[PDB]
Amino acid sequence: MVNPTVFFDIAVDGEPLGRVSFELFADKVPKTAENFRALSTGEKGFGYKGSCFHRIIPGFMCQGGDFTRHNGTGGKSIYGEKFEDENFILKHTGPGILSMANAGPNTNGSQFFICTAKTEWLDGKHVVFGKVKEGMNIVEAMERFGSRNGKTSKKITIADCGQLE
Ligand SMILES: Cc1cccnc1N
Ligand SMILES: Cc1cccnc1N
Repeated sequence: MVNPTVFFDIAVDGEPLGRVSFELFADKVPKTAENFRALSTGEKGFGYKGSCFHRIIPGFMCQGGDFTRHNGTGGKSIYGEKFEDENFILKHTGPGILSMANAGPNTNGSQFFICTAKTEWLDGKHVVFGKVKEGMNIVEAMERFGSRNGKTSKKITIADCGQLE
């Protein structure tokens, strides 16, 4: 009934940086929320722990969740390789929005992005399913290791992750 909360403990070239928590909008996009939740606990036998934010563009977004290819070409959902666009009820309203990366209609896997600006042109194209709850300062710290083309100057990893409460 209460939207679940997940955390990522972030590291920068293996050094602890801090924790980012997310609210997942299970109330609005249950299927998409449950995928991310489960990938964050690792309870299906695979998931985000030890993966990296392979593409970070300051003033746009931090993208991750490619635990099979490590570069934006991989990843898989708890439902199969890909799953449908659940709905587009929620919009890309500003920094902190958590949304699904994809490669076309109905191609959600595990890759996601955290917005660091309003990205309204993505509305109706990417499924928004959560928001940063605590540690937007850590996201901003992460964002500083990105670049215009998205290549990071240090390796930004999810050293640990899971579900809070
Ligand atoms: C999007 C999707 C869902 C289930 C099976 N195949 C697919 N491509
Ligand atoms: C396979 C893939 C590539 C880029 C974004 N999402 C995906 N599921």
